[PDB]
Amino acid sequence: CEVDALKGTNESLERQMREMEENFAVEAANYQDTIGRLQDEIQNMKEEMARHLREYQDLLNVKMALDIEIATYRKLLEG
Amino acid sequence: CEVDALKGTNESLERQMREMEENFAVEAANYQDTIGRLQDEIQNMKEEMARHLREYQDLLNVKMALDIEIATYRKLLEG
Repeated sequence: CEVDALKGTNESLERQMREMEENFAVEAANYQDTIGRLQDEIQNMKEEMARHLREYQDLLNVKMALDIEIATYRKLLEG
Repeated sequence: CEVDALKGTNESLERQMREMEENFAVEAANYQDTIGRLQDEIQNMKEEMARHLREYQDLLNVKMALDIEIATYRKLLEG
C-alpha cells in the first residue's frame, strides 16, 4: 500500500506539475502579447497626436495670414 | 530506499507547485493591473484626440469661411 500509494501520489503530482507549467507559460505569453500590442498603440497614438498638433498649427498659421489679407482687401475696397 | 525516494520526490514537487501557484497568482494579478491601466490610458488619449479634432474642425471652418469671403473681395475689385 504505502509504496503504491506513493506511486499514485507521485503520478498525480507530475501530471499536475506539467499541466501547471504548461498553462502558466501560455497565459503569461498572452498577457505579455496583450501588453505589447497596447504599448504599441499608445506609442503610435502619441506619434499621430504630434502630427495632428502640427497640422493644426499650420492651419492656424494659414488662417492668421488670411486675416491679414482680408483686412487689407477691405481697406483696398474703400478705394 | 525506494520509499524514501518517493517520499522525497513527492514532497519536493508538492512544494514546488505550491510555489508556482502562489507566484503566478501575483504575477498574473499584476499583468491584469497593467493591461487595465493601459486600456484606460488609450481611452483617455482617444478622448483627448477627439477634443483636438473638434478644435481643429472649428478652425478649419473659420478658415474656409475666410477663403470664401476673400474670393469675393477679390472679385468686387475685378471690376
